[PDB]
Amino acid sequence: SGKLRLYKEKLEGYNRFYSIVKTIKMVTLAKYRAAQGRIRTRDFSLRYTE
Amino acid sequence: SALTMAEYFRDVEGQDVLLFIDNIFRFTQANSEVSALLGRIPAAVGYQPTLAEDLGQLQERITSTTKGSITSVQAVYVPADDITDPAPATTFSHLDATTVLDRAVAESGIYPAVNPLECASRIMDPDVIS
Repeated sequence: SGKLRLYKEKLEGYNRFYSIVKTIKMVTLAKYRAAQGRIRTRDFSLRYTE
Repeated sequence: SALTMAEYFRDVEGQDVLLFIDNIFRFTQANSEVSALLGRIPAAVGYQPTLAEDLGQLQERITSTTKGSITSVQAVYVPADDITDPAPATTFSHLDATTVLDRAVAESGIYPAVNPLECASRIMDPDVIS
């Protein structure tokens, strides 16, 4: 039946959306994991700039 | 009636004939309308229980034999764009080339509104075509 499959298609789209968004999280986490280093090495360059 | 005329041209005249039918679904729809008054319990969706057999007898007559050839082009109506419906589905196994049209394609300005991902052909084999 089309009405039932309308929901199935709608839920099919949400599934791919979750996968793509989860892929986005993987990318950002890698960038954040490598950008976390600055937290260690900051707060000392700008001393006489103050 | 028309199929009988084509059969005569195929057999007696030994000619290659074209047979256009529009719409073959109405043949099924009409039999469903009378099915209720013939004392037959409706099947799923609400078609007659003899949907598959009645269509098969007609379809098998529409074929090319050793005497002649019939190139048949039949238009099938998919009610409410539901290709899971018993009538459209029952007609898929009785064809050599299916052209599935989609409303979304037409709404985008593409004509003919063919969905190539859903169409199929029997001669799509290297042995037959180049």
